[PDB]
Amino acid sequence: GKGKPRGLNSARKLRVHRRNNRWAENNYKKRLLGTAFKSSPFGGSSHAKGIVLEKLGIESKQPNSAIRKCVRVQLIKNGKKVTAFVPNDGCLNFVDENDEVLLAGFGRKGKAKGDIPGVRFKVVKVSGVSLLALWKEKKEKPRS
Amino acid sequence: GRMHSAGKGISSSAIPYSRNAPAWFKLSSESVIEQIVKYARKGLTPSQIGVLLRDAHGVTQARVITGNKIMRILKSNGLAPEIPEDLYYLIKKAVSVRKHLERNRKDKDAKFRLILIESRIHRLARYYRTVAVLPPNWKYESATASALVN
Amino acid sequence: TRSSVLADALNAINNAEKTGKRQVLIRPSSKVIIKFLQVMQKHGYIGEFEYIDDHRSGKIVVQLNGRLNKCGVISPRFNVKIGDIEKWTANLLPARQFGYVILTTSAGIMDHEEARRKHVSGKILGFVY
Amino acid sequence: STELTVQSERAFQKQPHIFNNPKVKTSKRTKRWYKNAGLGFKTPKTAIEGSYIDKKCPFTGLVSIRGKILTGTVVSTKMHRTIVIRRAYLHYIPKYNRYEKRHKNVPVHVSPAFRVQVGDIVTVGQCRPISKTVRFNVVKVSAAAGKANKQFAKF
Amino acid sequence: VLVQDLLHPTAASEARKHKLKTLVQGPRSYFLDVKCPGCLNITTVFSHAQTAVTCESCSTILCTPTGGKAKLSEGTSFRRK
Amino acid sequence: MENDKGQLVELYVPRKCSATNRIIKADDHASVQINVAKVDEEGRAIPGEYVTYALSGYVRSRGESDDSLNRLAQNDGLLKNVWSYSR
RNA sequence: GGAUAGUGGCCUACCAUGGUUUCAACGGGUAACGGGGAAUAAGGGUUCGAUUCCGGAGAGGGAGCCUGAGAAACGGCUACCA
RNA sequence: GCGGUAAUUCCAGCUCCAAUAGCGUAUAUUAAAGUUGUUGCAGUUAAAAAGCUCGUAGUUGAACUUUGGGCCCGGUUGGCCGGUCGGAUUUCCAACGGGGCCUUUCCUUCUGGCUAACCUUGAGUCCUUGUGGCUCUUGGCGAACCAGGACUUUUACUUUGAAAAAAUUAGAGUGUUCAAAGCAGGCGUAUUGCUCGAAUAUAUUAGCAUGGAAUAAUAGAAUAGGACG
RNA sequence: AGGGGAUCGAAGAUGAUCAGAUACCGUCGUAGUCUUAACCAUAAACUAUGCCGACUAGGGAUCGGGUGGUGUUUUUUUAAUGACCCACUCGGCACCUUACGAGAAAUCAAAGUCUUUGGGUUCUGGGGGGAGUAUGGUCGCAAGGCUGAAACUUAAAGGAAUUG
Ligand SMILES: [Mg+2]
Ligand SMILES: [Mg+2]
Ligand SMILES: [Mg+2]
Ligand SMILES: [Mg+2]
Ligand SMILES: [Mg+2]
Ligand SMILES: [Mg+2]
Ligand SMILES: [Mg+2]
Ligand SMILES: [Mg+2]
Ligand SMILES: [Mg+2]
Ligand SMILES: [Mg+2]
Ligand SMILES: [Mg+2]
Ligand SMILES: [Mg+2]
Ligand SMILES: [Mg+2]
Ligand SMILES: [Mg+2]
Ligand SMILES: [Mg+2]
Ligand SMILES: [Mg+2]
Ligand SMILES: [Mg+2]
Ligand SMILES: [Mg+2]
Ligand SMILES: [Mg+2]
Ligand SMILES: [Mg+2]
Ligand SMILES: [Mg+2]
Ligand SMILES: [Mg+2]
Ligand SMILES: [Mg+2]
Ligand SMILES: [Mg+2]
Ligand SMILES: [Mg+2]
Ligand SMILES: [Mg+2]
Ligand SMILES: [Mg+2]
Ligand SMILES: [Mg+2]
Ligand SMILES: [Mg+2]
Ligand SMILES: [Mg+2]
Ligand SMILES: [Mg+2]
Ligand SMILES: [Zn+2]
Repeated sequence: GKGKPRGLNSARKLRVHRRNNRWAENNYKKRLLGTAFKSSPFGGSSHAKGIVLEKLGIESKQPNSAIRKCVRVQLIKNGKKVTAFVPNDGCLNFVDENDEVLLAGFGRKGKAKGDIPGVRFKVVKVSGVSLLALWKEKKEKPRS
Repeated sequence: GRMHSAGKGISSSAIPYSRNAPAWFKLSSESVIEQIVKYARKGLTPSQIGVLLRDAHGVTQARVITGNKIMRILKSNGLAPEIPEDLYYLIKKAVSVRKHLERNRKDKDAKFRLILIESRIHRLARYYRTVAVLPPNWKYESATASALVN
Repeated sequence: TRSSVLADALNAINNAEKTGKRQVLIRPSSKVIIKFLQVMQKHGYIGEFEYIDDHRSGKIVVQLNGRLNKCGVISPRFNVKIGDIEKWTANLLPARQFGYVILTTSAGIMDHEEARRKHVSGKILGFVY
Repeated sequence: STELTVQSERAFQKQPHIFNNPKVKTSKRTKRWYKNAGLGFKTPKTAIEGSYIDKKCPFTGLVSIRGKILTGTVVSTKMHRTIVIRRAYLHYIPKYNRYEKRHKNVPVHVSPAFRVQVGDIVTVGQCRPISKTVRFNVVKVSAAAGKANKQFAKF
Repeated sequence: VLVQDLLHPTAASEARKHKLKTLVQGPRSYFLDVKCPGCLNITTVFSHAQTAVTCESCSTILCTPTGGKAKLSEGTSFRRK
Repeated sequence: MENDKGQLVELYVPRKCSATNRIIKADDHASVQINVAKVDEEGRAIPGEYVTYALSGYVRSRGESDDSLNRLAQNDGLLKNVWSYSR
């Protein structure tokens, strides 16, 4: 019968054994170890809002050649420092150091996105506006 | 098959369909029930009796010509031993392996063979003691076993 | 060692049919084996069978026609409650129009439609199509 | 458990409100009270014949039996006038459609009208709280020994 | 093969099979009556000895054991039943 | 394979192997139909009259087509001995 | 025996050595109030339930208590900590 | 994967596609996933059989003990007629279930309370030539269950049922103008009221109550300390 | 820790070879190699293939047991034996041919009787790297053994077969 005990009274062994091997599942492990709450820059939160420290041109990975224009951010609920990409041509002229940006994930489940090494996040809003609006024209950056 | 090795061999008696008979055997129930006792009175084991009465005498199987197996017949006449015969012959064996092992500590093969014999003793006994032939808290111990067999 | 005597019966019968034979010798029969072989034969999936008497547990010579695709035993005898017989037949039967799950009720060994008519339930033995 | 002395304790052991007038001369000494618990449990002769007191006895005592009636097999006779029984049962786990062997241990008071040995199946019946743990009282011994005199010597 | 009679097999090919692989198993060993004209009467012997069987009155010999059927001793006769 | 009211639906009832009673289906091109013609008084094989047998490609591949044919024909009476039901 | 509205190691005195556990005790974690239920539609499942109903717990943290049929109450008091 | 000079992926224009009062992104979770596998995975070489045997807990564990036969009773579909002023039941009929008998057959057991049932029959007869049919007390059924005494091997499974909150869910009725909903509403003499509702299902593991006796455990009589009286 | 220490020989030193040559080749030769007492517990400890049971297919060898024969060879006077020959039967170590069947294939009498999915049971795996690393526990004189993560990284890594 190769392995699994087929007897009628083997339930205990059957759940114990399945309870064991669930730990080889990456997601079950992550969710029970609380890796969300423990590790990771966001708390497990959808987004997080930090403050811009420096502005980095990031050198893109092969076989691309480019400069990816990110921002070092210090999460306000954390103090955890995070580098985050600024999408959409321009938009690095939209930020500034000490500006207050709201970052989201990249939609890789952690996991840096493109040719951009190390960057797990992206900017969404600056100074409480949304880069989108600024990038098109729909809104203007607030005074200070 | 063969709990304590990987030998798969099939060897055994093929017991006749005829559950009575031979009809060429005459004698009587009376005849061999004494014949059993007389040998147990000499000290034979029930197996030694069935073997003996199979060759010199005409006893196909004692169980057919008398309504009882050889061990019940011994029991009824008060001939039954303290421990069953198979248990005895296991313990008798382990006793000699041990005595051999004390004389040679360098024989690792004997140590392994001792464990096996003893593990058969321990499972067999556990059954005999479950079914009341051996009292509960009956135990085999090498310290006391060489007196048990002799 | 032999954990289901029904099992080795049904398997050997299936290796007959698969290898194209007309008869099979099964060992060591049983009460459960017989009433299983009866439920098959009374819907026609095997022919006449003969219990032979060794002074041991028995033997059977089954004659089979070849109408039989598969017979098999559900090895833990699960308990079925009267509305889960739907879910058993649905799982292992080729289609709703034929073939039977045969199970063990307190009303005795009987196929699933006889069980549905007599409205008794129980554990599950096997199936035949 | 008990076993003899009857009178060994700092307090006089008696039955409540069962008076024997010393003026009236009696050939039984003490007058003794009892009842039937109900439900069909024979109030055993060792309760009516006995001299023990045990106000926790279901026959000669002040406890009533009501609620659950259970059976378990005696796993411990150690503490005085009380025992622990194991009750096995199989627990159904639906996802695997199978069962697992479980058990509980039920502490229960046993009057010294029963001689309980370990291994005995015993019928037990519910109670007002007798102690911190014991909620049940031993009402019948369905077992005996299981071949005690079949443990004897050779031919 | 592919069809045959398992209920009534030929007595020739049942004769070659192992004693447990026949249709209803039974022994292949027989009993015999032996005589050595020194002695008038006849002991009954199992074909497979183990014990080396001595006759009724005189200690003589009858058969020595083997891995199998016993070799009978020297001048002797036997019937079978 | 009938329908609601009586009507035969589902085209093409297949053949069946004569030894095993198992369906012979379109793509079995190892199957066979052996036509054995009836005879009459003093020789004379009678064209257009047969006793026919159909053996599935399975049986032919397993080497049983010959011995299985003996049993089949002899039981229909066109062989006398050659085949023994016992072994 | 005392205490309770009352059963009970509830508590005390005297006495005993008991009770639980691989059928997982005990301990740890829980970004844990439990339930009715929610999301996902072959079935089997997986995941979730702070939250309109039921039950429980609480009133910054602890403890204590008056009144009273009923509170160890906090839109009651008393004390300590914050 | 596109961008290093004619870029089908960038920045725009035109045009086009999908969804549309909504559409995109992030995070979580579910399906896809038979990548957690009871149903249902895989492990020679892709991840994976412990160097080897022993072995406790655990899981598992051959076959066999009332099988077969005879009769009775009454049910629910369905056939061929319909008798009838869409539905009706008797005779003919198969089929499928239920109950109870007798075959060597505890049905726990006495001690009466009870009787509904015929071995009864006491009269004979409505009526088809009579076992088609039931009223009807005077010898002759126990179990249908009252209640008292005296006792009872333990279980698992399965059946039916009770005890059961509502909202949720499944679902019937009702035209909230549709619908999500709601539990309303629908009828006249709309001048003096009439009237259907406000179902049903699930609700399991445990406990309780009832039927079944296959499957699977358990106990029994061997120093007879057996069973009956 | 004693003994033994012929041989071969981690280390080391040498002669060469090399651009270099800490090596491959030659020389010397410590430990070791053998043994007793005690540790260690690991190998590609491999059939890279758990165990018990059943069933499914042919063939010729062979090892062990047995059975059958007016078999051969052994001479003596026939035997008895022994070795041999032939047939059958158990139980082995394997090969051969088949492929109903299985597989991604290579291949496989199991690696078959598996979407027609349930005989009993133990164990291990869940993309690659991180890494058998860290950490705790535990065993050991030690070398190390058993147990054994995560952060982060990453679109492959990998298996068999084909053609180049
Ligand atoms: Mg792992
Ligand atoms: Mg920096
Ligand atoms: Mg904070
Ligand atoms: Mg075997
Ligand atoms: Mg073993
Ligand atoms: Mg091996
Ligand atoms: Mg005590
Ligand atoms: Mg006290
Ligand atoms: Mg909390
Ligand atoms: Mg919760
Ligand atoms: Mg809640
Ligand atoms: Mg929860
Ligand atoms: Mg919270
Ligand atoms: Mg506050
Ligand atoms: Mg505090
Ligand atoms: Mg307060
Ligand atoms: Mg307030
Ligand atoms: Mg308040
Ligand atoms: Mg251009
Ligand atoms: Mg464009
Ligand atoms: Mg299942
Ligand atoms: Mg897989
Ligand atoms: Mg590998
Ligand atoms: Mg069995
Ligand atoms: Mg009654
Ligand atoms: Mg060197
Ligand atoms: Mg040099
Ligand atoms: Mg070189
Ligand atoms: Mg290893
Ligand atoms: Mg010869
Ligand atoms: Mg790439
Ligand atoms: Zn003699």
